[PDB]
Order: sequence, then C-alpha cells, then structure tokens
Amino acid sequence: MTSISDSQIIVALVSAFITGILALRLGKSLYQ
Amino acid sequence: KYGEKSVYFDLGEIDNTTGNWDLYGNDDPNRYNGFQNKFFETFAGAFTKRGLLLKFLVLGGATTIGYLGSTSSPDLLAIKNGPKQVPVMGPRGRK
Amino acid sequence: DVAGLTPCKESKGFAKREKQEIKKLESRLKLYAPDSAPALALNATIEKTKRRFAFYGNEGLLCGTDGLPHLIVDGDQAHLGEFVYPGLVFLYIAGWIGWVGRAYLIDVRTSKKPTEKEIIIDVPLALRIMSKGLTWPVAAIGELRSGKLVEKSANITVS
Amino acid sequence: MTASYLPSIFVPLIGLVFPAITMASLFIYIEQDE
Amino acid sequence: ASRFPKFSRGLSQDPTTRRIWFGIATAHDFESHDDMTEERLYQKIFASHFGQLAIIFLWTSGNLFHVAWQGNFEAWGQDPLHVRPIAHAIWDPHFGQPAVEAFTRGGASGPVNIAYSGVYQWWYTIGLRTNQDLYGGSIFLLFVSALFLIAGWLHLQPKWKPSVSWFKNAESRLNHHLSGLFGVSSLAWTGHLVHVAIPESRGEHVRWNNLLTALPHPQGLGPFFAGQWNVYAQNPDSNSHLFGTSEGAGTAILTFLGGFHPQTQSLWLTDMAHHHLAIAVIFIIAGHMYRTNFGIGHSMKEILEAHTPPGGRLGRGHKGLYDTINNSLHFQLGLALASLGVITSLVAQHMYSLPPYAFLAQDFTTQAALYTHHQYIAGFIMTGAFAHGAIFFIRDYNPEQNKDNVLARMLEHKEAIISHLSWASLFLGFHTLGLYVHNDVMLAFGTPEKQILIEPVFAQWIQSAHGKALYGFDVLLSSADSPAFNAGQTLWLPGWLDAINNNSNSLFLTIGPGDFLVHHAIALGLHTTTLILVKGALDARGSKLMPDKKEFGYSFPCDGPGRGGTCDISAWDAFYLAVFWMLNTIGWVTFYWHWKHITLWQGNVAQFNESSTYLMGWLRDYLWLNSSQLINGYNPFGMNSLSVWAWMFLFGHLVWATGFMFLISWRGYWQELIETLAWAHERTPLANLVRWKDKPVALSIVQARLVGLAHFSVGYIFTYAAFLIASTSGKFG
Amino acid sequence: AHSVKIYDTCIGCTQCVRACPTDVLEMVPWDGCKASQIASAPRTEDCVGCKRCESACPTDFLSVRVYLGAETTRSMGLAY
Amino acid sequence: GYLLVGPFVLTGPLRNSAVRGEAGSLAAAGLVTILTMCLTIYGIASFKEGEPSK
Amino acid sequence: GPKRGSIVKVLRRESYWFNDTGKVVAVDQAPGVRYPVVVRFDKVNYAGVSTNNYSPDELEAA
Amino acid sequence: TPPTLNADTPAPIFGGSTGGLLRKAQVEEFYVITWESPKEQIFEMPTGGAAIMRSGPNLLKLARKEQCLALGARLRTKFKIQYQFYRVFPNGEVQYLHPKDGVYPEKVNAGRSPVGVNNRSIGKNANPAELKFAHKQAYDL
Ligand code: CLA
Ligand code: CLA
Ligand SMILES: CC1=C(/C=C/C(C)=C/C=C/C(C)=C/C=C/C=C(C)/C=C/C=C(C)/C=C/C2=C(C)CCCC2(C)C)C(C)(C)CCC1
Ligand code: SF4
Repeated sequence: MTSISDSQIIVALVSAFITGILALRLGKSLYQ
Repeated sequence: KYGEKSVYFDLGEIDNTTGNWDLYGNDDPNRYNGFQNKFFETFAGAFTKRGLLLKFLVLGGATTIGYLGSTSSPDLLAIKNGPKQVPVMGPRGRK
Repeated sequence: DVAGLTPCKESKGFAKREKQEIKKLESRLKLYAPDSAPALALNATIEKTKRRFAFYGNEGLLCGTDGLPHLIVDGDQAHLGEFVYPGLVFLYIAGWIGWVGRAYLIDVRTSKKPTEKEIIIDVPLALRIMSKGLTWPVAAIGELRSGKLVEKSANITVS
Repeated sequence: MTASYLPSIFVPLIGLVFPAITMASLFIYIEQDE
Repeated sequence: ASRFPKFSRGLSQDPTTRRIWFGIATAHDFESHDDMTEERLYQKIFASHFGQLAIIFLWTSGNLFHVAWQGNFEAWGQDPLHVRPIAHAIWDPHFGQPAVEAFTRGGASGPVNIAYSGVYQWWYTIGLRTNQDLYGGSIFLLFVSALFLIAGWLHLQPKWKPSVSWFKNAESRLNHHLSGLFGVSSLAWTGHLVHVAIPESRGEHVRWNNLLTALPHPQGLGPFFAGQWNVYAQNPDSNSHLFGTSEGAGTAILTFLGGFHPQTQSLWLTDMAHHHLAIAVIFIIAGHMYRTNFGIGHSMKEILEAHTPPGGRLGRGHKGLYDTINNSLHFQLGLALASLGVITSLVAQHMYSLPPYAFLAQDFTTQAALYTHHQYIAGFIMTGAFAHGAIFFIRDYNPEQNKDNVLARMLEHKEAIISHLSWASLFLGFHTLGLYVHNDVMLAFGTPEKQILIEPVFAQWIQSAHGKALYGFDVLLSSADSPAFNAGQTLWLPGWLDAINNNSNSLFLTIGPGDFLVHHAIALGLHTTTLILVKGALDARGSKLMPDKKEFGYSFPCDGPGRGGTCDISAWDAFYLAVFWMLNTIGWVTFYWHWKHITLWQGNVAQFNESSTYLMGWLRDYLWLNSSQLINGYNPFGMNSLSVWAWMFLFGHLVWATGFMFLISWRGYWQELIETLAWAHERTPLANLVRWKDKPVALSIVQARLVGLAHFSVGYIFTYAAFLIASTSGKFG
Repeated sequence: AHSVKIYDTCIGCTQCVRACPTDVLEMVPWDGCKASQIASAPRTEDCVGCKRCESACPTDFLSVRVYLGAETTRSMGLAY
Repeated sequence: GYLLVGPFVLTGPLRNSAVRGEAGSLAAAGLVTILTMCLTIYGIASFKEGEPSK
Repeated sequence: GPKRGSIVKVLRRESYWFNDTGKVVAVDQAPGVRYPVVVRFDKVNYAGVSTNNYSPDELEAA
Repeated sequence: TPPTLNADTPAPIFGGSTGGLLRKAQVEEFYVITWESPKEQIFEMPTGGAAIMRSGPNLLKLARKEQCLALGARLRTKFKIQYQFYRVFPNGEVQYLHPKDGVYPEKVNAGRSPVGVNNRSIGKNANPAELKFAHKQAYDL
C-alpha cells in the first residue's frame, strides 16, 4: 500500500527540468 | 497629380501621384490640459520601455493566474468543490 | 453434410420460413373480397411461393442454421449447378460478345473513315459478325495458335 | 493525490502562460529581417 | 537564410504568408536545404533519430508517472475483473458540478479518466505490483531519455562526428543490430521473465535487493550445464492456479504447454519464456553471418551479384542493386516502412486472438481500442512506404547503373502490371457490389431465401486443418490418423485443441457467408489501394501526357490546362488519392471486427450471421443500433459520463465535414476574395493605423490538398474512436 | 523567379510570344528552321507562370518549357 | 477599459453569484493585459529604432 | 532523308507517336535544318495536332 | 532605338473606381502606359468600367504589368493604336519596358541575342540522380 510521497514529486520535477535543459542544448546544436 | 489639367502624373509630386495622403490627420498641438499631461507623463511613463513591459506583463500574468487558480474558493469553482454524491456503479459491476 | 450444412428438405427453419411467409400473405388476404382482383393476385403470389419452396427443397440445396440456402463452389460434383454450370454459360456468352466486338473493330479499322463507323454502326456488317460468333472458342484458339491475336510493336511511354 | 493542488497551478500555466510566451516568441522570430 | 526559413533562400525572399507555411512544411526535408552535403545530411539524421528516441522514452515515463500518481493500480490489482483502471485525473475549470459528479469513477476522490490502453494488464503481467515500482520505472526512463539527449549532443560534436563511410557499413551494422538489438535484448527479457515475473505470478516477491539470492529454480543451473534441460519443465502451473498467488502453482520455468491460462484467459508465462529464449538463440546465431574485420562471413554485394538466373528471364538479375540500396536513403526508408506495416498488421491480428496479458480479453473496450489503433497505424505506414518508394524513383534512381536488372525490368512491364491490377479491382468491385445489391433487393421484397449466400469453404477447410472439429472436414489436425496429429499429440496439441474448439474466445472464430463477403470487400480495398500507389510510383518519372515529370520533382500542382488539362498529375497526388482508399479499407476492416465481436460478446451471434449478408443489415443493426447510448450522452434531461464521447463524435463529424471545403473549392475564388478583403482593410478609418508585414494570399494548390486531407483524416479518426469507445463502454459486453 | 527554356525543336511560328500576357518572350534571328527564327526568354523576371506559351506550342513535345520556382511579388500577380 | 467592464459582468460564469462585479472586472483587466501584450509584440515586429516614420 | 510517300516509324522517345507508323510529307534539303522531315499521322495527340518534324535518324524504313 | 521619356499628357476621361492604385504603388513600383488616339473613343478599363480616351496623347497609371499589356493588346487589335509603357519606382526612377528596341516581340529583329535557348530536344535532359548534391537543375545544362 503506497501513495507516492511529496519529496518523490519534487525529485521527479527536478529531474524533468534537467532533462528539459539537456533537450534545449540538443535542439540548439541541431539548429546550428 | 500636378492638378492643373487632366494631368494626374507628375514626377515632381510623387506622393500626390501615388495617392499617399493623410485623410483625417490633424496637427493641432493643443489637446489636453497641462496638469493632466504632468500627472500622466509622471505616472504612465514607467511602462514606456517595451522589453521591460514584456517581462512585467509575463511575470504578472503568470503570478496572477497561479494565485487565482491555487487560492480560489470551492463555492466559486466546481472543480475545486469536488464531488458531493455517491459514485455510480458501472455496467458489469465495475467501479 | 458439407461444412455441417443440412439439406433444405430435411431442415427445419426452411419449413418455418415457408409457413411464416404463407401466414403473412393470408393475413393480408383476409382484408379483401374472395373474387376480387386483389384476392386473385395474392393467391397467385401464394402459389408462386409454394412452388419456389418446393423446387428449392427438391433441387438438393444445403441449408444453414438460420434456415436459408447456402452455395458450394469448391468444385463438388453434387453442387455443379450452383456455380460451375452457370459459370460456363456466362463464359460462353461473354466470350461471344467480346469476340464479335473485337472482330467488328478489326474489320472497321481498315475503312475510309473508321470513326464514322465507330459512332454510326454498319448494321449489315455488324449482323454478319454477330452471327459468326457461335463458334467463338474455336476461332479464338485458332488465332492464338496462328499468332494473329497479340501485337508486339505498341506505343509506350518513357521507361 | 499526494499534492492535489499542483494541477490547479500547472494546468493554468501550461494552458495559458506557456502558449502566450511561445506564440509571442515565434511571432517575433518569424517577423524579422536579420 | 536571413529570414525564418534559414535553410531556404527562395522561401526567405517570399513577401507573402506562403513563406511561413512552406517553411514549416519543408523544415525536416534535409536533402532540399541550401548548401547541404551528404556528411551533414547523415549526421543531422543521426541526431534527429536520437531526439526521437528521447521523446519516446519521455512519453513512456509520463504514462508511468501519471498512473502511479493518480491511478488505482493497486486496487485494480486486488480485483482485476471488477475495477476500472484510471488513466489521468481531470482539472478542467470550465466544468460544472454535474460533470464533476459524473466523471468520478473508480475509487477516486475526483473526476478521472478510465484507461483503455491496456497498460494496467501489461504492467501487472510483467511483475509490477505497487506504486513504488511505477515511480522507479518513471525515474529510470527519465534518466534514459536524458542519456539519449546527451548522446545526440555529443555525437554532433566535431571531435565525435562519425564519417560518411561509417554510416554505409551495412555488414557491420546489420551484424550488431541483428545480434545485440534483437537476440541479446530478447535474452535479457527472458532473464527478466524467469528471474522476476514468473515468481510474481506464483506469490513470490523478487526485487533488486534479493535478486542475487532468490533461485528461479530449486536446482539452479545444474541441469542447464549438465545437459538435462528437461528438468526446467517438470512441474508446470495447474489448471486451478490463481494468478498472483501460490494456490496450485508449479515450479517449472520453461514449459511448452500451449493454449490459455484458464483463470486469466491469456498465454502461459513459461511458454512466453521459452519463446523469447528460442528467438534470442536464433537471432544471436543469425548475427554471425556477414563479413567484418575478422576475415569470415558472407558479402552482400557478392550474394546479390551471384543470384542471377541463366537464360535471361530475369535479365541481369539482382546485379547493381547493392549500390542502389546503399546510396539511397529513400529505398531503405521504403523497405523499413513496408516491413513495419506488415509487422504492425501481424501484431494487431495476432493479439486479439492470442491475448498475452492477464485479464485482457475480459476488458472488451481495451481489446477493440488496441486492434483499431495498431491497424490504423499499419495502414498509414504502408501508404508511407509506397510514397517514399516513389520518391526513390524520382530522386535516387540512376537508369544507367541499373541497366537491365530487376529494378529496370519492373519499369519495363509497368503497363501490364497496372492493367492486370485494374482488372482485378474491377472484377472484385463489380461482382461483390452486385451480390450485396442482389441480397438487398431479395430482402426488400420479403423473400430472404432467394439471396446468394456462398459458404467460405476454403477458410473453413483451413480452420479444420488447424483442429477445429465443427465443419466436419476431418483433415490434418482434425484427423486422428494424420501424421501431424500423432507427431504433435504430446507436445503442444492438447492445450491448442482445447483452446481452438472453445467457441467463447476469439481463437479462430466460426465464419459464414457474411465473413466471405467481407473478406472479399477487404481484398477489393487492398488491390485498389495497391493499384493507386503502384501507379503513382511507376509513372513517377514520366508518362505519355507529360514525359519529363522527373524534372519537376516529387510534388508540384499541375502542368497547366494545356494538352487537355493536367490536374493531380504528380506522384504526390497519387499518394493523396490513395490515402482515401486506405482509410476506407481500414474502416471496412474495423467495422467488421467490431460488429463480429459485439455480437460474440453479447452472445447473439445469430444477428450478425443473418444481418451481415446485406447492406441495410449493416446500416440498421450496427450503426443505428449501437449509436443510441452515444447520442444520449447529454440531452435536455442531464448528462452521463459518455458526454465527452458524444462531444467528440460531433467534433469528428464537424472536422470531417470541414475538410470537404478545402477538398472541393480551389484557389482562384479565395485569392480574389482576399484581394477584396485587402482593399477593404486599406480603406477603413482607425484600421489603417495597423499594417500587415506579410501580404495575405490564399493557400497553395498542394497545400490546400494537404490541409483538406488532414482535416478529413482527423475527423475520420476522432469520429470512429468516439463511436467505438462509447458503444463498447456503455455495455461492457 | 520562374525559368523558361527554349529547345532546338522550335519552328518559329511565334505563337508563344503572342500568347504571353507579360511580354517575357521574343523572337530572335536563327538558323535551323525554315522560318529562320527562334524564340527567346530574356524577361524571365516578369514571368507569372500561366503556361499559355506551352499551350500555344505546336510540337510533339513542347519546345518551350516553364519550370516554376521561387515566388516573388511579380510572380504572385499581386496588385497590392 | 471602461466599455469592456459591462459585457464581462452581465454575462459570465459568475453573473448570478455574489462576486459578479469583481469577477467581471478581473476578466476585463486580464483582457486589457492580453491586448497590451499584443500591442507590445506588434510594435516590436513592425518598427525599428532607426526608421524615420511611415 | 526518306522519300515522299514513305511509311516510317517514329523513334523519338518523348514523341506521342513512338512505335507508330507515319506518312512522310516533305523533306527540307537546306544544309542547316535540324529536323527537316515532315510526317503526318492518323490519330491526333493530346494537344490535337497530327503533324511533326523529325530528324532522319529518328525514323525507321518500315 | 532611343527609349522615349515621359511628360505631362492628359489622362483618359474616367469617373473613378475601386480597382485603382493601392499602397503597393506608394511603397513599390507602378506602371504607366502611353498612347495616341486620332479621335475620342470609349474603351473598357482593365480595372473594370468604361473610359473615354482623349484625342492626342494619353497617359494611364496601372498597378500591374499584365494590366498594361492587356490594355495595350486590346488597343492594338481593336483600335489600331500604337502604345508604350514604363515602370516607375517610388524614388522617381523610370524604366522603359515594352517595345524594348522599338519592335514588337512577335516580329524578328536584328541585334537580339538568344536567352535561355538549349541546343537539344527536351528529351535529352539529364537525370536528377546524376546531379545529386549539386546546385544544377538539369535544365540549366
Ligand atoms: C550491439 C550493438 C548495437 C546496438 C544495441 C544498437 C542499437 C541501435 N542502433 Mg545501432 N549501430 C551499431 C550497433 C548497435 N546498434 C553499429 C556497430 C553501427 C555502425 C556500423 C550502428 C549504427 C547505427 C546507426 C547509423 C543508427 C543506429 C540506430 C540504432 C537504434 C535504432 C532505434 C531503436 O531503438 O530501435 C529499437 C528496435 C528494437 C528494439 C527492435 C525490436 C524488434 C521489433 C521492431 C519489435 C519486437 C518487440 C516486441 C514484439 C514488442 C514488445 C514491445 C512491448 C510494448 C510489449 C538502436 C538503439 C539508429 C538510431 O536511432 O540512432 C540513435 C541509427 O540511425 N545504429
Ligand atoms: C460543414 C463544414 C463547413 C464549415 C464549418 C465551413 C465554414 C465556412 N465556409 Mg465553407 N464549404 C464547405 C464546408 C464548410 N465550410 C464545403 C464542403 C464547401 C464546398 C462547396 C464549402 C465552400 C465554401 C465557399 C465557396 C465559401 C465558404 C465560406 C465559409 C465561411 C462562412 C462564413 C464564416 O466565417 O462563417 C462563420 C462561422 C464559422 C467559421 C463557424 C463557426 C465558428 C466555430 C464555432 C468556431 C469559432 C470559435 C473557435 C473555437 C475559436 C477558437 C479557436 C482556438 C481554440 C484555436 C466559413 C469559414 C464562405 C466564406 O469565405 O465566407 C465569407 C465562402 O465564400 N465555404
Ligand atoms: C515502389 C517501390 C518500393 C516499395 C515497395 C513496396 C512498398 C512493396 C511492398 C510489398 C509488400 C507489402 C509485400 C508483402 C509480402 C508478403 C509475403 C510475400 C508473405 C508471404 C508469406 C508466406 C509465404 C507464408 C507462408 C506460411 C504459411 C502460409 C503458413 C505458416 C507457414 C509459412 C510461414 C511457410 C521500394 C521501397 C522497394 C523502392 C522501389 C520502389
Ligand atoms: S508562363 Fe506565361 S508569363 Fe511565363 S513565359 Fe509562358 S506565357 Fe509568358
């Protein structure tokens, strides 16, 4: 019986932000 | 448009020739009161710059929308009020 | 029998359908005078339905679960009349019409103005060609073997 | 729903603020001369 | 280069709104960009493929996270047959209170969406049990997507950029891809199954903490290295086994039972384990085929050259095809798309009849949705295969290098191919429509015994050859004296025969005259779509009407009104025309599948068996009959949970209708209308203060065709999806 | 910025030049045909792409060809 | 801004509640903000710092 | 080139009458004419004409 | 020939229309067509409507080259009237355009050089695959 903690949501959001930064870098490399 | 005769083409007057007129433009400099202008130039002049205006608009809109969405009372929004009735069972007894 | 299909005469559902249709027709008949024209027409329809059901039952047709006849086309000797015989008759007729059309086109091709005969048909020549189509398979095989059926130098586009 | 208030912030954001910013930026980008 | 289309000068210098449209529409076609070299093309493609992988993995991670956060995965796991899975929560400010009450399904505390993707069954079958498992999977997939983004950025750097010769190493790439990406991946999946998922279905709990100590078998790896491979199949699961518990659970890990698990009505897990293990072995062996740095193996060019029939019936054979395929990316893309379309159709056909996931085949709506989804995907993929093959003929084909080989000799008898395809299409169309109309007339006149009902005896004979004992053909697996039956009577045939003689599942459903007529309509659709696509591909380089089409590219509007008129003359237009036929064919297929399964699930198969032989039967007993609860989603008396599906139904009808406007009305009308609008704007007070930057123009001819086809396809898909979901969820039976 | 090409199968009947609505084509002295003249396309910057010249050309296949290309305010036929 | 207030207050989701005026005024102010953003981006896209006047 | 009244077969690949027989009308004997032979056909092409000019090396003697 | 100049000649008698010049003429080129008439006649304006041409020189402002050429073609084939037209730029530059060397384009004239002529049949053009990763178009060769 589990329900996902709030700190887990914080970790997921931070990881998503880092992945978005990486995607921005890749898109910039593709454009240039 | 030289205008002397049926001549409407004139390289000297190319704005008349191409019909580049101001139909209703009025150039009288006196419109408002001096103190009105003082007050409005003092207060409304802050938003003259456009990049700062963009940044302020975006930040203010985001903040206002988030604050209203996350602090709206249940008696106004039905989505925040939530369900109030007993749930209905599915066709084959599936919930 | 084949694919678990029962014969129409043995089947129940064929007879049920016949009974239902006759009952509906008689229910319609109940509204008219015995000697009037509508009564005669309805009676004629009833007799035609009876004759049709008797013929279908006696001809040897297989019947499904729903009570309707089914057809077998895999080549079975007991069901040649369902597909193979009408297929041969159609093939004969269609070959006849196609062969006589081709012969008329070939005969018209060498004329003073082929397009005029193409829109306005030369009736005597057409009738002669049409009558000569009885033995079309023999002539078709003859021209196939004689090398006068196909062409070799035809217009094509840039490959 | 561990948070249960996050949608009330994220849905308005992604639905209104994100499209406005992205459309303004794209309109500025395509309407250039460089 | 200066303006928005940085890759195109002609589009950059365009003063109209056409610039934006065409800059969007040609952005991802790298061969047409200015100053494009082969090396840059290959590297850009490689990085874009990395980006696509990252997007896919983020999509999967998002599914996992949203299900773990807002879904009742554990409650569903406790009672799979009585709980509705939850896809994602709803936060719509535009709702009213009745909608909030109506959408509170499951055990949720607010409005939610019921999932019809089947990921609950798939995740439950593979050992996932709690929400922490789903959260860990979501975080791991986030990490994987980040890794692919880093990989793309790195392999675009000047130090790490691969060379053009690296991208053309066909033998080495195929060796690694065949060995690793297939065999080793399936071997690892077998490892997961055996080591984790099979114990889960028997009441065990194996995770990363106890992976190193939990033996998959009581005597692990002893018999495997002792040659006693049969020890791992001694004690399979019992027919009374309860999935997820230890009641009647065996200890075998690689059985070969065949058939279905009685409680879940899905394939055995140990069968799936031996299957993926055998596939892994076969692929790992097949990898060691082509020559590389070690001086052994075959050479694909020499194989292609050697294969050439004497006597010249095939001409020069397969000579010269190696360079043609290696140097053409469109040839490779077409081959890949054709294979992927066939494989997707195979997945769709083989998943509804042999369900692999526990608790599936009882969720009727999920089964229907999965079938329709992957079948539409397959249709689009096939159409794309043919389109990119036509692009190959126009762009990459070199007539001199392909002199008298199979590829050129295909262009050689193209008129014969198109003629015989046209004959097949015409034959099927005439006689099938004739039979349907004849049956309609027979039933209209009240004489249903006069219709032409033809038994599909060939498919019934094949079904009897599989062991179905209903038609009384008694051949092969239906015959107890056959060598095949005797050979297989101990390995797989007990369970397979028990499953195939059961008439409640979808394993080789019984068929009749209606099934015959529908497979024939499907054949008509297939041969006609093939006709259109092949005509477009073969006539792409030129025809009698326009012998120099190859100089005008793949897509162009027309060649003017001269020579009689040349509308819809390019191969792109053949693609455009064939998309309609693809949609129609897939619609026929999905209609047939859905009606047959609705009748099967309601227990009333007689309605299909009787009403499918005439078209009024379809129109009355499928569409009109099953649209009732859909159209009653919201009415003047309130609204149900089907309100969203009714709204989507109307939305689809509307978008489909809107597509007709672009499809029927052409450009000149709209151009003149826009001219009048521009005059109006320039002459309006208080509006002259605002000036456009781009001169407004009407859409292009090809752009109009594309936009019409897009609105059309979106309306088609949304309408049928809404109808399917609503008509299957209102009853769940 | 369309491109108009003339090929050496021209017979110099001058129909394309008469059909052009924007005066893109003109006749030039030549040797190689009985009329001893051939068509030329010097003002291709004014071509709109109507393809009337192609409709007016008598030849198995056209001696004058128009290849549509980059669009310009003159090619788009805009009066505003 | 003065003319915009009426339509948002008399017609709207909260027109029959006890906060109709405030909701309508906030909606009108939001519309004014959106139009200010539109004006800003239009001015950026249309005029440069060197052009005399049009 | 071929004499007047000859029957010739067109060999120009982009011709509408490729692999079709023609009827030679007139041959120009000027030294610099590039397509001097004039051939008339039975059926009209898409543009509606039935006459074309061909080089002597784009025709067959049959 | 020496290209002619422009002057101040009367315009035709026209009552106005909504099909006249727009802002394009102000910020881009516009066209002027000149001709001489022996008598006053009624002709159809290319922009819609009917106008009266004066006796002697005439001058007319039009927005497109196609309008000027259509009006000139009608004048030549219906009234037997010779015409000229020019191109005018906003800064005052005037470009003489239609009878470029004084002879109409359908008449062969000496001193003209071929442009765009290819010395082959249309079927002898190359294949797009041969000119791959090159900027040629297979009809520029
Ligand atoms: C063993 C080493 C190895 C491995 C693992 C790979 C793996 C890969 N290479 Mg590759 N490559 C290799 C060596 C290797 N390569 C070598 C040596 C070279 C140089 C000679 C290259 C050159 C190369 C190029 C040039 C490119 C790749 C690309 C790719 C990726 C293809 C896209 C993909 O994920 O398909 C995944 C495919 C599968 C998993 C196969 C599945 C089989 C079918 C389709 C489905 C069956 C599964 C089952 C039925 C469904 C279950 C699903 C579930 C929902 C139930 C893939 C990750 C491409 C790429 O994307 O770049 C990043 C690319 O452009 N490679
Ligand atoms: C049934 C489908 C359909 C629809 C909806 C339209 C719609 C339209 N057609 Mg049309 N047309 C169609 C089929 C259709 N056509 C077909 C099949 C043909 C071939 C015969 C034509 C031929 C045709 C011609 C020849 C002409 C039109 C014209 C028009 C316009 C009418 C005037 C107007 O602005 O309406 C106003 C109403 C609407 C556009 C629909 C209502 C608005 C909806 C509800 C949405 C609005 C709000 C929306 C949500 C905004 C938010 C968006 C945001 C969320 C992104 C309009 C765009 C005429 C035109 O140009 O108008 C001057 C015209 O001359 N059409
Ligand atoms: C145009 C073009 C193209 C395209 C093409 C295509 C798209 C095609 C397709 C095709 C296809 C799509 C095909 C398919 C096929 C299939 C097949 C051929 C199959 C077969 C099968 C079989 C034979 C089976 C058998 C069996 C059985 C029955 C049972 C069990 C056992 C077995 C397995 C034995 C390309 C790119 C090349 C390029 C060039 C041009
Ligand atoms: S396409 Fe039209 S404008 Fe261009 S050369 Fe031919 S006739 Fe003249």
